[PDB]
Amino acid sequence: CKIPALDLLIKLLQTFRSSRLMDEFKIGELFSKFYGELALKKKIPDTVLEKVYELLGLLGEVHPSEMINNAENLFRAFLGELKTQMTSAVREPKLPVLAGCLKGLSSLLCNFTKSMEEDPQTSREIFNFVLQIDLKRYAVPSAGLRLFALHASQFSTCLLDNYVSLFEVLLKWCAHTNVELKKAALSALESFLKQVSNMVAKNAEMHKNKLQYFMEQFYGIINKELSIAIRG
Amino acid sequence: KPRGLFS
Amino acid sequence: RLFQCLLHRALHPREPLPPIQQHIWNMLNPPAEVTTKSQIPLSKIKTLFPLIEDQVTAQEIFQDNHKTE
Amino acid sequence: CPGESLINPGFKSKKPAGGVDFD
Amino acid sequence: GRDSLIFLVDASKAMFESQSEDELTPFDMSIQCIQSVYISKIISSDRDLLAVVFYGTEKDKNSVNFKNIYVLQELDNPGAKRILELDQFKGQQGQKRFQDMMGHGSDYSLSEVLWVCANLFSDVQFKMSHKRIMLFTNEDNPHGNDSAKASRARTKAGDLRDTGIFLDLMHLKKPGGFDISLFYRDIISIAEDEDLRVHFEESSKLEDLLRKVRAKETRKRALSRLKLKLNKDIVISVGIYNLVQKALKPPPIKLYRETNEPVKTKTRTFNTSTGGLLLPSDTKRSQIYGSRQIILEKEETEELKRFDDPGLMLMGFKPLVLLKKHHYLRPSLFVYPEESLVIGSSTLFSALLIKCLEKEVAALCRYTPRRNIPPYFVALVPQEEELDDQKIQVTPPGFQLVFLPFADDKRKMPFTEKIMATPEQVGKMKAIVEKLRFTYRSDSFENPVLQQHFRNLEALALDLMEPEQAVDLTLPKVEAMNKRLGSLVDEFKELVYPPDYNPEG
Amino acid sequence: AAVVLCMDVGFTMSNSIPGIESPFEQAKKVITMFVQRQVFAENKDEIALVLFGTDGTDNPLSGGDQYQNITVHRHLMLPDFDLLEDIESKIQPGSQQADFLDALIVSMDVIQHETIGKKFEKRHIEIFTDLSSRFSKSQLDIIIHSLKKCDISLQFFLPFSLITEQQKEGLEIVKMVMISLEGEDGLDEIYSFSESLRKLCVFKKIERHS
DNA sequence: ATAAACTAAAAACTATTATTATGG
DNA sequence: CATAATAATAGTTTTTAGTTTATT
Repeated sequence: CKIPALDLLIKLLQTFRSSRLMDEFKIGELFSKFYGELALKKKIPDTVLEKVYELLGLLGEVHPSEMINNAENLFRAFLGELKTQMTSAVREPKLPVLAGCLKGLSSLLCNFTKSMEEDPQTSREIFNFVLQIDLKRYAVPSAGLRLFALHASQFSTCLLDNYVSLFEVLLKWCAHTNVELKKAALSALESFLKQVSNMVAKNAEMHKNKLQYFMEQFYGIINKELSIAIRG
Repeated sequence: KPRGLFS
Repeated sequence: RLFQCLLHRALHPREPLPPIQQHIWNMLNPPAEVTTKSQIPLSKIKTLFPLIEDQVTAQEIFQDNHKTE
Repeated sequence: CPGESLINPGFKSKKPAGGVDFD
Repeated sequence: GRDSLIFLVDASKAMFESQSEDELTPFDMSIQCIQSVYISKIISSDRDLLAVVFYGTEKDKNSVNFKNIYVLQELDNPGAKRILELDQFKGQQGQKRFQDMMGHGSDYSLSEVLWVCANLFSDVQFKMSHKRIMLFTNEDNPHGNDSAKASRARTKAGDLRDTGIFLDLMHLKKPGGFDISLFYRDIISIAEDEDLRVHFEESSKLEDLLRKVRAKETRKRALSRLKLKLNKDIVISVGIYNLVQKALKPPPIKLYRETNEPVKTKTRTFNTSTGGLLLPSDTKRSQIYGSRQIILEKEETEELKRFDDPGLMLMGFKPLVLLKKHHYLRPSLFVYPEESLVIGSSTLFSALLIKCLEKEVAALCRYTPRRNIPPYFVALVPQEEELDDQKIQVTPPGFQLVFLPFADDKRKMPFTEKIMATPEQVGKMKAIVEKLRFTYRSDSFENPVLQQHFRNLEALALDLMEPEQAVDLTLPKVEAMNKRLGSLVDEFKELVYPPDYNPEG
Repeated sequence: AAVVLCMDVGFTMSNSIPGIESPFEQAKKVITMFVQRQVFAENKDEIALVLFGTDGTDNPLSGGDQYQNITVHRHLMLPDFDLLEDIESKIQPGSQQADFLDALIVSMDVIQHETIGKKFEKRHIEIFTDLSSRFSKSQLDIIIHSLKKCDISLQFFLPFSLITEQQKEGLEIVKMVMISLEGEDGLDEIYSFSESLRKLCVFKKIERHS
C-alpha cells in the first residue's frame, strides 16, 4: 500500500462522483468488504491512506438498509476517532489526512442520515467546533466548514449557544489567506446566518439573542465584510 | 518491624 | 500512580484520572536545599556557557476554555 | 586500513572468536 | 550509503596453471574466497551489492559490449543462486566446466575493464558509502607488455580514484611468486602502502577473506537524540547508544506449503458472541480487583502512564564509590553530546566529563526515554576516551548510563546462616584458581545456539547434504582443568567434605 | 497473618484539632490507605474492624456491662473496595466512651473465632484512639494472658507522638501493658496518626519469590 | 512461576514530496 | 483573486513492551 493505493482510491472516488445512478448497485459488497477490512485494528493502512473514509463517504446508491445499519457503526467509529484526535492526551494529533477524510465522509453520510434531535448531534457539533492554529494550508478545518455549510440545519437549537464564538471565528476565517479557505468560510457563514435567522424568527426568545448580537455586529461592521453585514 | 498496619 | 487511578475509577467510574500527588514528586525530587545551593552556580554556568536552540499536540482545547426589545 | 575489517568498511577488524585460554 | 564491492577476476590462463595439482589453482581458491565473502555479507549486510566479472575470456558479457569482458553477477544483494553458480566452477574441473562453457585465452585492456566496472558503478541507483573493487591475479605482465595500454590503464585508474573508487589487489598463487610492481606499483589506491618486495607469497589477506565471521554489525546510529536538561532550561542535544546489544534470531516468515508465498496475515478483533465485527473504539480494557471488575479504555491507561516528558532531568551528583555492584537492572548505555540541536553542548559535555573524572562522582539523573514512560533515576558514569596501542579509540569519551533499580526491584531470599572455612582451604582455592586462571577478552565467545542456527541456515541455503557444526566455546575444557589441577580438588574436598557427602541429591 | 482494627468512635474522636485532623478523621484516613494497599495487594490478608465508643453495642458477646457501646463493623476477612467505602462513607463517630479493653476482648474473641483453620502466621490488633475514652483496668491480667496465649501483636496509633490527664493515664496503662507483653520494644509499637499518615501514604511494593 | 519467546518492536539515517513566507 | 515559484510535511527501518507455555 503506497501512492498506488491512494491513486486507486481517488480513482474510485472520481468514478463514483462522475458515474452514478445507473448501475452503481455492485458496491454494497465492496462497501461491506472495505468496512470490514477497515475494522481491522492493524494500522498498516497508512495515515495518508485514510482516503478510505472519503471512500466510505457515499452518495452513489440508494444506500440500502444494510448500508444504513453500517452507517451507525461508521458514525460511532468516527466519534471514537475524533475523541482520539481531539484529545492530545494520546499525544498524537494524526490529523493530516485522517481528520479531513473523516470530515468528508461524515458530510457525505449525514447528508441524509441524521436529525437534530439527539445528543450525538451536539457531540459531533462540538467536535466540529474546534475548527486554534492549524498550519499546512489549514485544509482539515476548511472541510469541516463545508460539512456545516452542508449541514447547518443539522445543529438547530445548538447554533444558539456559543454564537459569538462561531460568528467571530467565521469572520476571521474568511479574512485569512488561502482564498479557498476564505470562500469556504463565506459559504459556511452564509448557511450559519440563514439557519440562525430561521431558528430565531420561529422562537419565543428571539429578542434575547436578537439584541445580544446581530444588529450590533452588523452596525459594528459599518471589504466584502460590508456585504456580509448587508445580508446579515 | 512491620506488624499489623505496617506488615 | 496506577493504584491511585484504579482506586479513583473503582470508587468514581465517572471522572477523569486523578492527577499525580505532590509527595510523589517530592520523593522524585532531590532535597530542595541542594537545589538552592546549586541555584547560583547554575546561573554562573549559564552565563559562562552560551547555548543556542515542537510538541506533538496541544489539543482538546480551541483557545483556553468555553435588553428592552 | 589499519584496525578495520576490510570486509566491512567503516567497521573495525574482527578478531577470531577464540576461547578460554588458561594462564 | 551501502558498500559497492566488485570482485574482478582474470580469465587468461593465469589462474589455471598450478605450482602443483595438490594445491588449489589460482582460480578455484579465489572462487572459495568469493563465496565465503558472500556468506559473510549475508550474515552482516543484506543491503550491500557485490559483483563479479571476468576478462580475457574468449567471449564477453556487458552492456557496453566490450569484448572478452564477461560479468558473472552484477551489483546486487548476495543470493544463494549466485553462490551455487560460482560453486559450479569452484574446485577441480570447475575450472574445466568454466572452460567448457566460458573458456579463456584472449587478451584485454585494463582501461576497458576499468571502463566496464565504472559502468557497473554508474548502473546502481543507490548511494554507496564506499567504492571498492577487488582484483584477483598473480600477474601484471599482460599490460606489463605494451606501454601504451598500461599508460591508458593507469590514467583510467587515477580517474576512477578521482571518482572515489578504491582499488584493492590481492596476492595470488604463483610458482614464480607475485613479483609485484611489473605494472602495479602506483596503480593501486592505498591509504597505507607497505608492499614493495617481489612478494613470492601466494596470499596477502586471503585468510580472513576465507574466514567465516558470524555477525550482523549494524551501522551506527544514535538510539535516542534525547535532550539533557540540567534544571529546566540548560538543555543540550545528547546522543544515546547501545554500545552493546544482545542480538537475537531473525523472525520466522509465514510461507505457504506449496508455493512458499509470504502469507498475508490478518487478526481481526470481532464479537464472537454475535459473530459480528469489533472496532478499537468498540472495546474496553478491564482488570478486576477483589469484587470490583474495573473497566477502562486503553488510552486512559496510556495517559496514566504519562509522568514526564522525553528528556533528562538531572537529579544531582553522587560519588562513584557509592555504587553497589549487585545493583544492576539492565545493560548500560553510552552518552554522547550532540551539537545538532544545541551548540556548545560538546564543550559543556567535555567540561562535565573532566570534572566528574576529577571529583570521582556520578551525575544521577531522572531519565525519560520517550512519552508515556515513568522516568527513572540513572547514574551517569564519566566514561573516558581510551585509545589502544594503535591509538584507536577503544572506549569512547562520554558517560555510562546505568539504571538504578527501585525498591521493588529486589526479591526477598531465604538466606542461610553464615559459615566460615579454614584458611588452608582458602589457600587451596587460591592455588586452584591460579591453575585455572585465564586471560579475558571481550570477543572470547559466541552464542552456540545462534551459531548452529546460522550453520543450518547456510546448509539449507546451499542445500547441502550435511551442515557444518558450530563449535561451542562455552563448553569447559574439563580434561584440561583436571590436567592443570590434579588431586588438589580431592585434597580440598577432604579438607571440607566428609567422606559421605552426596555430590548431588 | 490476621490484622484487627479496634477503633475508637467516641466523642473524643469527634473533637477536631486546629493543627491536625481529628483522631476520628486521622484513624479513618489511615484505615483507608492501609486497606487500599491491602486490596491492591494480592496477599489475601483477612482484616477485621472493631469500633468501641459507638452509641450501640454490636459484639459476638455483648456481656452484661462489658463489651458495651462497641460495634464489630467488619469481621476478619479479605479487604475490598466495599470495605473502603465502608471506611470512608459508613464510619461515623459515636457518642459513647466505651472501655477499649472490652473491645480488645472482643477482638481476641473474634480472632480466636476466625483464625481457626487459617494459615495466619501472624495475628494483629491495631487500636486507634487518643486515650481519652473511658476504660476499666480490671481486665488487664486476663487480657495480657489471653493475648500472650493467642499470640496477637498489638499496635497503638494516636493523634500525638510518644495531652489531657485521661490521655496520659491511658498512655501509661498501654505502656505497662505492652512492656509486659513485649518489653521495652513494646513502646516502639505505639505510634502517632501523623506518622502513620506519612508512612502509609504509599502503597506496598509488589514482591514475589523465585 | 516461569529465564527459550513469549509479540510485536516508539525510531531515526537517508531519501523524497506539497507549502507558500514569495515571483507578480 | 493569476502564476518559473517554495518549501514543511510526511514514509521507510530499526529495537522496547507488551505476552504463551511450559517450567520448576
